[PDB]
Amino acid sequence: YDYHFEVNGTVVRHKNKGFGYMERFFELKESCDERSKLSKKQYERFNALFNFFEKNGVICMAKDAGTLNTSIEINSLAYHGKYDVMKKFIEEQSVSIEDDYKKAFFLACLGRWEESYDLYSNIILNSIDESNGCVYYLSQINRYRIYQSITQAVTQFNGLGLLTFGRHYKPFTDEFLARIEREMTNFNIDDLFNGMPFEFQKKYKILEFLSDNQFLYDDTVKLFELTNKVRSEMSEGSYSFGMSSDIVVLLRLYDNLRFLYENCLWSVSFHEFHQYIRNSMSLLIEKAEYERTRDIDELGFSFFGKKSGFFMEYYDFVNISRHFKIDDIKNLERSCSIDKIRFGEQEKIEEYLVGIAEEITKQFSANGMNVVFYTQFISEAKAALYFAKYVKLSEEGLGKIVKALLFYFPERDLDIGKRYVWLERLTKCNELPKSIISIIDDFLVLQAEKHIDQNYSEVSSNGLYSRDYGALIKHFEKNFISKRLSEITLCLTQDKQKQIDFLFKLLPLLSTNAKSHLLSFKSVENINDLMNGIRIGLIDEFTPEHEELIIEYLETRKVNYIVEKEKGIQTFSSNDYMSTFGIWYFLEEINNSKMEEFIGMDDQYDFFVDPENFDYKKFIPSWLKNYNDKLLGKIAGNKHMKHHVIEVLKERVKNSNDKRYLEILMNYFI
Amino acid sequence: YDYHFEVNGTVVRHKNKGFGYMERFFELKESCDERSKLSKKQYERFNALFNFFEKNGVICMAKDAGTLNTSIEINSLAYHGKYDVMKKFIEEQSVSIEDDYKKAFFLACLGRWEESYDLYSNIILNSIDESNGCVYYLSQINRYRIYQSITQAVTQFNGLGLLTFGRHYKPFTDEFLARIEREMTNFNIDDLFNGMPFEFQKKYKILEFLSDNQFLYDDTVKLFELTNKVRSEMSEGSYSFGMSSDIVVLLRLYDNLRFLYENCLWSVSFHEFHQYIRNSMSLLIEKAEYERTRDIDELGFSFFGKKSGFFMEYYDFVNISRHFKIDDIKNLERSCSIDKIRFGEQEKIEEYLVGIAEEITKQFSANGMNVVFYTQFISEAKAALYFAKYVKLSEEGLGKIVKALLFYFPERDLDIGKRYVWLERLTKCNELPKSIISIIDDFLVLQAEKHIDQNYSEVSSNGLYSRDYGALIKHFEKNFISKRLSEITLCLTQDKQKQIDFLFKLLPLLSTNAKSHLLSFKSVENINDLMNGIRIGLIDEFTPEHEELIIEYLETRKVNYIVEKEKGIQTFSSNDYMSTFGIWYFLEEINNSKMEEFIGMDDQYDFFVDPENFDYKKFIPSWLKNYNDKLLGKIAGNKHMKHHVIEVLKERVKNSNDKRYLEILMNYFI
Amino acid sequence: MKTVIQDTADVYFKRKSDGKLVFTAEAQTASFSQAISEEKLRGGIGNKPLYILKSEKEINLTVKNAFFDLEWLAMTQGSERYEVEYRTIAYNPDTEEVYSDIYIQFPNVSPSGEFEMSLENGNALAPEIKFEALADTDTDEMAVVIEASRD
Amino acid sequence: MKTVIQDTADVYFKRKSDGKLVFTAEAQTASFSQAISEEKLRGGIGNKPLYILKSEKEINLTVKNAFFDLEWLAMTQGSERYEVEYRTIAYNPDTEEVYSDIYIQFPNVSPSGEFEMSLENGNALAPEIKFEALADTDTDEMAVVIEASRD
Repeated sequence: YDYHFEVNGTVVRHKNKGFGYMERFFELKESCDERSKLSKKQYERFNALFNFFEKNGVICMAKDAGTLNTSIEINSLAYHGKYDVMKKFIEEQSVSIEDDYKKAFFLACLGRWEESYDLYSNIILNSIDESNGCVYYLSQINRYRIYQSITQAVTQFNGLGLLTFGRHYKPFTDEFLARIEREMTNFNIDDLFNGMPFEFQKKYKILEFLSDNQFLYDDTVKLFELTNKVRSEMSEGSYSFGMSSDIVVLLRLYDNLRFLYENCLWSVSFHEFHQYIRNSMSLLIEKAEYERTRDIDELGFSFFGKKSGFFMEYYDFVNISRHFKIDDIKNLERSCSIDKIRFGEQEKIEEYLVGIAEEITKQFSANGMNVVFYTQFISEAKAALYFAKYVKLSEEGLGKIVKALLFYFPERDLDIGKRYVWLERLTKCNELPKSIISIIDDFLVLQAEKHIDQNYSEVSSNGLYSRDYGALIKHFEKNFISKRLSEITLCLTQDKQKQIDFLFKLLPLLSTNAKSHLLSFKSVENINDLMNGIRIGLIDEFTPEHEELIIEYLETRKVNYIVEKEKGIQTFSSNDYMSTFGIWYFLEEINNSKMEEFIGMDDQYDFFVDPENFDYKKFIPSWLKNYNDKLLGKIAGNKHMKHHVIEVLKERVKNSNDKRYLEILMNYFI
Repeated sequence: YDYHFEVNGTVVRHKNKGFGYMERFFELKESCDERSKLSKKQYERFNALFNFFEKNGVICMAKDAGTLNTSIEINSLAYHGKYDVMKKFIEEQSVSIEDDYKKAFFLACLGRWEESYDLYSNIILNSIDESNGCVYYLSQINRYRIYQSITQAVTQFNGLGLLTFGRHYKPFTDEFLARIEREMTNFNIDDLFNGMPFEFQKKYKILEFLSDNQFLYDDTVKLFELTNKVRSEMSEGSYSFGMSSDIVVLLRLYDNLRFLYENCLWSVSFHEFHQYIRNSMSLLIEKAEYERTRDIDELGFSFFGKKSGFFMEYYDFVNISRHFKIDDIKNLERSCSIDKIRFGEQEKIEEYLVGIAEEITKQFSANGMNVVFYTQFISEAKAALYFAKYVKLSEEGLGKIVKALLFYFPERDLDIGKRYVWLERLTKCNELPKSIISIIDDFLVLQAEKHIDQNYSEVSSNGLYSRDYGALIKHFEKNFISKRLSEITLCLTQDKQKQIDFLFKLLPLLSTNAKSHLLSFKSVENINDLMNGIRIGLIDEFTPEHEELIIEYLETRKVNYIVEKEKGIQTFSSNDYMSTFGIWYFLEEINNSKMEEFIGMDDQYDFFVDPENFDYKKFIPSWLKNYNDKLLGKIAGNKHMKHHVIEVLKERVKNSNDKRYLEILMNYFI
Repeated sequence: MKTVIQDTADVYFKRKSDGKLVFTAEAQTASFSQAISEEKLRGGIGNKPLYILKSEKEINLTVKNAFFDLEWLAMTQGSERYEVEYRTIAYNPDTEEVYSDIYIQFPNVSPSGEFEMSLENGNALAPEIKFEALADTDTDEMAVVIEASRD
Repeated sequence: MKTVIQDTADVYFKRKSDGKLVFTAEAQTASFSQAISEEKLRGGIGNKPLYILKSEKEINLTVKNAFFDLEWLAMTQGSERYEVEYRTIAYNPDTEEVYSDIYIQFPNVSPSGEFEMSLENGNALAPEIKFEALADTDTDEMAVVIEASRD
């Protein structure tokens, strides 16, 4: 505690009162003559210390500090996600007690948790016989951690794995669980550093904090101090010269991250460490958002002109691509214009992003799924594909990723309806070359073939299904005919109702002869058939016969309603069509007057059918998020529906940061 | 670790492999008959055990957990700020050792840091002979903190305090500082639990955390894990049933205060623990705003169809009064609408505000003020009054509270300027009875007696002076001609005239003849006299001779302006009336054409005068904030700039959160 | 009695094709969220048509008490997608008496949890699980709610 | 070498009646905060206002150091204002060459410090000093700027 080492690479004295024993060493560093007056060994010792402080970045003294530009360069293969090279280095005979330590961490990353303990067992017994306790301490810190992970996983398989994974798995042998549940029953990690030799308690105090969990508790509190200052800076609109509070966070984010990966500490696959990465990064990304949108009063241009915007480099991509979940990345989008932020180093991003694609091929193509490795890698894999929609991808690279996401990703963690959503998300920044349409084409053909069994139904978390998969084609392509789909319909005979209606709603991509031949024996006019038939362009204008069915539906819903009201039962149907019909009326698509007989069934039905007498207090403002421009223009003309919609909008925009309400407000109603 | 005790008083099995001894007790709780199957000794033990838990708030097992309405009761007098009654308590005689401890803490709160330590030394020697374990350990834990307080104090009075105060006050004798430095010199707090007996170590493990700083780092990290969640749901529109995550904090918050007060510890007064309360109560009062504003489909209010509305109770006021600096309270005013919040127990509060007030009358009416007490109490004194705007005071409390603020509160921490900002702020949700109109007079006459100093200038940081106090009175009571102020006018002669500023600045308040005295008296030659004269509205127009003065000042500006441009220098005046000059022409007040000659110096000037040849890139969107309801109308009436303004306005409302911009755009421009 | 007040909830889950009830009961967090959204997925249409009222929609769900079962758990030790019923009580602000119970059921559920806690210090159980309500082509889905208060 | 980049600043303090030098050679936080607003004022009578220019206006300051000055610190060891002189430099993004300087003058700054920074451990000094901009009734003050880049 003699000096203090500011995170900016500078040093400042705190408690020293003797000779400036830290001061003089840097004075030698700048002077070249005084290096030569040392003896050769001391000259070697000077270099022995000089090389170290270039690898740890202690640059100069604060009294002569200038424009410091510290480096970050992380080199552990676990970070760089080069899973393939790992299997080659492990398949090799070690040559030193040092080498086995690296392997015990690489084995941990590949999820082969079982053998890791064994080699971790070998190191303890063969580490006693040397002067060099560093390996043996850190041997135990890993050993305990792998134990806890073995306990947590095996329990969670018994608990919820049966319903999550559908069946029962026992990756770990019953004997091993007994042996590990024998060994560590009388071990308390707190005392570990205490019982080591007095020598080990002298030199290596720096490794004290890793023993217990306090190290994340001492760092986590320090971030919480920063996050309070940084937020405070936002609402005050201040200015920060010198070392800004934010760049301190970034250095403390990368500095910590290097220590744990480069010294092969297994702790970095634990939840609490992800917690540090999560808040530490998000705050910075939030800070950039505010910085872009400052108002400027008298000073910034002379100080900060031509904004040095935060560039999200390759070393920033992996961190988001590893530790976040899928909900978490979603939240940032609702609180950042992350599309605008530049994504530099674009060439490098392609390799790692490609790296996930090839691996996902291997694990699920082979019969062997290392279900342990599966847990820690899919969630990393999941976020990677999603976040790609803010980085530019080459054609050939884009061929790999699309080939995998549609085909080999399991149905467990990406449902069918979900699969569309991700594919489209990679259509934003990228066009749709001829190569890509080949892949999505194959997926329609393959899924079409499977949908021949009489019970192979489909689910959705989007209510999308195959119908809009075709839409992504024609929204980009125009003349895609789907030969293979032609041979499907050309050979379909009769009585495959699920196959009938499945490719019914894929009409637009079909061929001319198949169309007519498929218009034969087609689904009659069912109400589901009616709207979905409208969804494919078959039905152009409503006939009274089409309306007759609509009257039937309203009668059914009414008789259900009286039963519901007697029983006091309310519904919220994903196929609720009350709201859809009333809009057709306000735009005169349907002319029959009978609609008014059912006023008072669904609130949103009354909002359109009877605008003159509608109870605007019942208006739920969220409906406007469902309304397209051509309604939002025709909503802005009606006398009955202008005087009131404007007011509720004013309340929410004042009372919420929801920009979408503001967007609806400016352009159309005003 | 055998059991786990939730914050809500519920208890859940954690590590019991044997009999559920906790469970039987709560089974013994409800069974009155089984409570009768015990001997009297055993029955009393249950009574000793039962009386303890109900005071500890433990209720019943989780499995049978019903509607738990946990109580909260803070009884420590210092928390109740009764600084007078304790001033008698310390005079009383000691009875027991526990009583000596209770006095020791009370000494510290009054700023008499000197005698505290000695009695902390006096208790320690007599402690063991009674063989009471606890009373020793906390006596030292309290010592080292009030040690550090002295040490951190003595440097501060030397480093900055001379600038803050202007003299080198010396609260602590030279010799006393010596002994404490000697006694504690090598004191490492870490081992102090590692020192006390094994007999101590087995009973009083639970007091361990107070040794190191892990106690203050332990609690905070949960608030970071508790706060990180709640903002997430706040951006998700989620609803949480049962105990919401925010309710968890409040119990945790009040639990911390009780344990850190009633045991009489001294950590309350440090800066770090104040950090805990700031970010805790911020989250609670933050969360209130989101509940008051959001949408629901049908079942949203069906989930917890009511709320606490963050009903802010008496303790909550006591919390915000101490632990927030003035800057911290402002940060919350921006985001939340604290006006909308209601305040219960509006009578108990009244004692607090008079309590802080009537005490301030003691300190600074007398020549004796404990500088050490001034260090701690003045901050609490600040925030208590500012935040009173939202409470409904009684007539008497408004009497004292207005009385103390103007006459007794020292000038340094609160200049004459910001006094206006507080006394006005104590009217918004109140009125101005005669009894308070009288008091504000008593300041003006006292200030009137002060307008004889030769070098006084009424330094201020908000550009408002006691004339505006009189201007404040008139806006409520327009017809309140002053009585004594008139007399000071009459006795005065032209020879001594510095007061001409104050009287002529106060021309609102004079007798009709006193005004006539001013008429022959006083003069108008310089531009201040124009605007100061205009500041009352006395000058209803500008004769051509008056206009010549306007041009003459302007001629001085150009002759400079070429000089700084020639010298490569740029200046931004403080109260540049040129910006005010530009306002007149567009407001038709001056139609003289000579003012076109003076374009190209001030951007704000240009924006008004020359819409035809005004580039809009040099617009500052913060201008519009300081514009008048009429003035914003007249610009809203123009055709040249309404479109181009509306472009800069739409952009900032989009890319910013400042509500004041949002209301401006909607009301006038739309 | 000073400041807090607490309430209660209750959570049951079930499997279709039989009366099997193998799940938690008491959502401690009980986190519930609802959402609707729109995008440019239909950014261009042939017009002269009508509307879809897509809205995407989504229902997030969370329960954390565990203690699933022993009988049915063990039997399963040897894809209907299950279903969920939700039951809570409602009170009168004027009288604060028990008169109505909320009856809520969801058609489709599909548990999918982040299968790794790995918390550096082992927790006191309570394995929070998040659910997502699937849907099919037929009709209804989402939720069907019933209400008491026939007083 | 890869990424980060920092900068520097420089502070200067002085008291009227003389050039008493006081300064903090660095200012890491160095928060400068300008702010202007208004809530409500005016009696709204007399028809023609003929004016209205209330702008309150306020400037805060922040600096860091461990050096108050050696000599009269000890002299006075055993209210004529505390003026400030902020100085720094500006760089050209096209060339990044040292060509421009920044000169900041404050005539009236008052020390308004929270003399309650009692912290729970012996820290690395960091005696943060915060200031408020003061302006008399007379004229001008707060801010004036001088800059290099003559070339």
